[PDB]
Amino acid sequence: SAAPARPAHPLDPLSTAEIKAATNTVKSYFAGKKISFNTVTLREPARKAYIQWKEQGGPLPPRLAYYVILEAGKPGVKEGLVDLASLSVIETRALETVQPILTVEDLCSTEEVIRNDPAVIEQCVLSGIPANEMHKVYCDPWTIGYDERWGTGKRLQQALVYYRSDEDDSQYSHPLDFCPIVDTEEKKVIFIDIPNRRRKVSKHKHANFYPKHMIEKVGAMRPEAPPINVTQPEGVSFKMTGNVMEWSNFKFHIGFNYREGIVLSDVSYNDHGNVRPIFHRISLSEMIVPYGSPEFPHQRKHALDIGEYGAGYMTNPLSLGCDCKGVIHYLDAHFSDRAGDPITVKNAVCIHEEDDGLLFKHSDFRDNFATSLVTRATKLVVSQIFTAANYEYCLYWVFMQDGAIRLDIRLTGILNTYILGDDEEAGPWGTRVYPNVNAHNHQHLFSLRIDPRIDGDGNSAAACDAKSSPYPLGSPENMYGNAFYSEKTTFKTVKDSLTNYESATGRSWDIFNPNKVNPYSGKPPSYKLVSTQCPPLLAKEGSLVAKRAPWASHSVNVVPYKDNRLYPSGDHVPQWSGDGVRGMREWIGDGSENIDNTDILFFHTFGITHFPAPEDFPLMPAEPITLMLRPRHFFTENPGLDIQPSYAMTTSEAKRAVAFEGSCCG
Amino acid sequence: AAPARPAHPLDPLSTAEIKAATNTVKSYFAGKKISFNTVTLREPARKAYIQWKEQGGPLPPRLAYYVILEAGKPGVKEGLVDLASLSVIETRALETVQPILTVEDLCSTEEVIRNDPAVIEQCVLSGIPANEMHKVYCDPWTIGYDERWGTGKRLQQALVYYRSDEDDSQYSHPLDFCPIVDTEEKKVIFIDIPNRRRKVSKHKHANFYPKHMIEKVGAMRPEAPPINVTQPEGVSFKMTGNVMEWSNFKFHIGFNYREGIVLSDVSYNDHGNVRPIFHRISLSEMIVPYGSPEFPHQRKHALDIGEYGAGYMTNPLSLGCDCKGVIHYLDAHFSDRAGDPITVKNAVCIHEEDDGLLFKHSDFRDNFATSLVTRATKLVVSQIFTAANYEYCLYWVFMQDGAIRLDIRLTGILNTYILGDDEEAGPWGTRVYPNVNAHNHQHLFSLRIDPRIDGDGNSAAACDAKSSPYPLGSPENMYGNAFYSEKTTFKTVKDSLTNYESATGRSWDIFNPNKVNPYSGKPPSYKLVSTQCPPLLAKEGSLVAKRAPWASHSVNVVPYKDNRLYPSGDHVPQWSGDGVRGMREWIGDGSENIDNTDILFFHTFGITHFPAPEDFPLMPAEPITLMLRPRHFFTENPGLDIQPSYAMTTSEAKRAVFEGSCCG
Ligand SMILES: [Co+2]
Ligand SMILES: [Co+2]
Repeated sequence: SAAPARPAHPLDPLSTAEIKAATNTVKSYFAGKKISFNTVTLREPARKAYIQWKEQGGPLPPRLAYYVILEAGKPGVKEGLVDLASLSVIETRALETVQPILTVEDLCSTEEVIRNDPAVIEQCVLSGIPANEMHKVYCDPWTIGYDERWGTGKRLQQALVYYRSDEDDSQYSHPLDFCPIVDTEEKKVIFIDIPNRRRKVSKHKHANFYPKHMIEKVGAMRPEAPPINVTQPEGVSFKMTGNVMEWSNFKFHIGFNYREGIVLSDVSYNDHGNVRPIFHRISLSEMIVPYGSPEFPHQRKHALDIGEYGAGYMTNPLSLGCDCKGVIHYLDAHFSDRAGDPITVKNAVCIHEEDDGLLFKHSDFRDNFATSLVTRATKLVVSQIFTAANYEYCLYWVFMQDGAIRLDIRLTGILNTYILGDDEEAGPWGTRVYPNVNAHNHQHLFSLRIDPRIDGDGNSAAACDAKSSPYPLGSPENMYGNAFYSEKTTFKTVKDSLTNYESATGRSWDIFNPNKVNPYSGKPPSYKLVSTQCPPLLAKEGSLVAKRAPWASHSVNVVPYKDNRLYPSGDHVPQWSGDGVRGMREWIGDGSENIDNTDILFFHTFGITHFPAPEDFPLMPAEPITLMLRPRHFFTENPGLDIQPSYAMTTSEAKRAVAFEGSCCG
Repeated sequence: AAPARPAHPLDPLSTAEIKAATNTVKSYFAGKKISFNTVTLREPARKAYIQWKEQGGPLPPRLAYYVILEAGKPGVKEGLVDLASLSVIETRALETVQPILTVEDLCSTEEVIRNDPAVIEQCVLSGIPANEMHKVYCDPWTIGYDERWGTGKRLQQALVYYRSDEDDSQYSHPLDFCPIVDTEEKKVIFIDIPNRRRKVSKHKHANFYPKHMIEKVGAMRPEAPPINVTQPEGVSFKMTGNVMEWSNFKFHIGFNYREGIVLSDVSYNDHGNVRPIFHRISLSEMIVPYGSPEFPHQRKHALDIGEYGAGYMTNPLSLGCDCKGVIHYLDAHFSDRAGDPITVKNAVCIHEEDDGLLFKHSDFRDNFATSLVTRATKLVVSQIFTAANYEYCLYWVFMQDGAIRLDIRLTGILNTYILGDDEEAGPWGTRVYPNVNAHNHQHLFSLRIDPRIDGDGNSAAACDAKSSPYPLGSPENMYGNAFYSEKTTFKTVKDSLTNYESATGRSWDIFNPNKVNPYSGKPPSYKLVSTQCPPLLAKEGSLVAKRAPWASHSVNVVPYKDNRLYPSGDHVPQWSGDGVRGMREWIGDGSENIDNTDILFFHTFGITHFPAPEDFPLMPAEPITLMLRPRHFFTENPGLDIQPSYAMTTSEAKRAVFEGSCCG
């Protein structure tokens, strides 16, 4: 065989050899044409085919690569599939009216283009920067997002322009007032948005943050603190076999791609020999970061970072014991560059276990707590950190010893900033965080995609709302007015599922298997989503934000499963106006399809609303986001009780250590 | 002849001061048979403390508050002792209240019920022979409130259970009936017996020690390889008595019988400018209302802080089990009924822990070679207390961005009641094991903040995210994306009575309207970021809502006055909830000014618990958290002078290794 070796596991990411085999296949299919590679990634097996292979002795699913290419002089993109075993293109089509994810190469070209463009140079000079100082001009290359002057007819970026007095400066204290529009493929500026009110470059010092800058600003650094050292002298408790993790009865596959970053698959829990599925797949599937200044051209700040840049493409190499402290297992990521050659991000994913405080404790007051049992918790963390120009997103998938799974996010990095004139008011749409610096209001919203398989196939979802009894105070049914219950609304059709978090009921959502019954409680096994960082989408209905991110206007969206329903703002996000039946809008359809007791997909919108303050500048302290999926009625008792306690003494042990009798303590 | 004065006016009473106070009170009431219920610091007046600390003012008097009972007299007496003069300076009799139930008060009840003929008869009817009363247990609760007796007797209710062996966890085997006990007479006065009898479960106990687990599931997991934490050069915090200094914070760590940990006089040293933040912060009350309407379960709504005391209930933490790493402990001291000091060793744990990343940024232009990373450390001041079945693990956390957070972990055992073989537990509870009904309930807490944000004269506000009122396609909001934060400053008490609202992602600011941040133009603040804010589910006019007037709003802001600590009143057990006391008194008619003055901010937070079998027989920790974050307090990130874990500038990276981007 001329073909690449098969992977250890059908969900493993393409290897570097597979990537090059796929791009050689595609270049040969398009021989004589000038093409460049935008995406070369695993096309995961169909859900049915994977489960049949894994659990039913079924066929080996074909090993497939999905590609996206551009061709010089042709609009839009072509996409397709390569069958790796046969080195052949098996599906292909041209999409002339979309634009694809912006890769690191696509973006890294823009600053050159603007520094050399005569119209940009003229605007720099009008803004107070001499023409021979263009090396001091920088830009963060953004997708244009959407601009109704061009649609998808050209592939465009917008350059958010800044100035550095010295290369070691943090540029964000010195935005310029104007916004060049760049044709990515022609490498040319095609327009510059210039405000009606000109604001020249700030004359203030840069707002810097390295130690040499801090010594100048505040006089000295704090002395190094005494260390806190973490060691695991007998190694770790988890076991990896390729990308497959085993830890504390969990087993799952750790995948990775250019767009979602980490993808956790085939998640099960070994309940005393009974290996019980939980999720087929869980990942972040899209984001949107909509800014809240209505002034032109700031409507074009609403990056969909996952679909427009890629949480894999943006991911940082983590080594070593700075980002991830302790004893660490790393994974690398592999992509294609534009030439079709593999590229590697070393140490893209960090895996480790950490102390997580107490798992459970109880002591008996009767012998003054001599009867006591204490068990400490350990958590497993699978992490990446990606950089979207100014911001850093730190992602932590956390498994815990009560069977819960949590996603923790920490936001850090730098505020997006725009220039503020000397006498200009930033509010109500932003904050003056430093002289002449306006940090606009914004949200950070994420779409968690869960493909559940709670205790096996055939699942449903529900909203669970705490409610007082409807019977009044002083009735026979509620004499003292204290009765309350959980109202469970099972979603029958897609439209039923379109629901928001509600503080008035402390709403949670269940994902459950209606085919099974817990023998104690009589309720179906479930994982419960406990999530309260669930902002409303503030942009209004019919806005460009709401149209491009149809998923973001509800906290929960549940649709039928179909293969290839990954990305809820569509497969090719940049420059889509938000008009059309694609992504989540397609999957919702008329709202009528069944989602009760079937294969479903559960997409959860969560995140934060950010009103900047000076504490966030020039570099932002981490701000946390979290959500939890908790087993409820899944087990018949606390699943962690077979973990050896940290301390345990029974009543009979404590007695030995020292009419009817009362309490020992009486 | 007086006790030594303490190092600091807010230090808790020493054992010597406790005994000096109870000797003074016994001499004042000479010839009378009295018992001690509470003997605790009466903290200095806020004005007197601040004057002493900051203005060279008078040393405040060192005072003890006491509560006593007298044999044959109703209610309590309470008063103050001036320690320097060994004299009672204030005293009064309150004949129609009942006070906190101490460990001694509660320790007695199981003896009483085991020996009571009517209880023995009910045990026999329930399937337990009369000569097996040593296998009958009860958790002694306050009666909470029962309209048959008011405050006219001091009462407990006994939640009764059965153990087949003393090492069992009893909660799989509740009995069906509820004795009512006169605490001071040590007698059963009544037994609530259900119309439907349910005899004791015949199932095995639902046990959780390793010997039980080996029998149940065959084997324990092997010991996991260790994770070891060491600080070979010591810790970065410094204590001087109860005064903590860490990462520019300075504060006093106090403790009492009722609130447990009390953090006082909290400041941040902003590059030599020592800026107040809070005068006092603590948990001031709780309520844990159950949601079964059936009699007598309406009496399960413990106000654990006011009825038992988070100090009285607190565990000795000794252990590198409860608190892992390099730990500083504090002891707690109280009085017993005889007036002798008692000690709980290792009541408070103090330590620092890694807390992940503080901040990071890298420049894509040189593929992240330009990078700065700084790791975070947190300071944790913790206690764990046991309220019979439940464990409450409390963690006050200071962080290096200037934020303060309170983290709680709930663990221990569900309250359980018996369920008949054919009885449905829902909708008010869950069958978590055969014949075991775990009723629905909430756990609610009242955080009390006495702020001094950047000094004296503070206000509070609700902050609501809102879309612009201008429509999509208007000149003012062409693309429909505009949004802002609507700040509603509370002018009078009534304005402050507000709930968390998911629809606006509501936060609350506590701010100083006399000052202005020179960059943003906004007042310095600490913002309460808190979303675990349940509605009170019990109806208006219910026992629960009347006894916990603070619990029906997420936020209550009132004027400061001295001695406004406890929002369900000073003597909680057996109060019906009728009357103008506690938070109801402090709210008054709602009209008093709370803008730019001395205020108190009481925040209700917690969870609503629908039990599931995972919670049984022993519950995995369930988290609750809230944060108070500086916003417009500093002019830049305050942590930037912490040494990075890693830093490389662009010029350094170039050395190590018009033009475009380096990576182009
Ligand atoms: Co932000
Ligand atoms: Co509970």
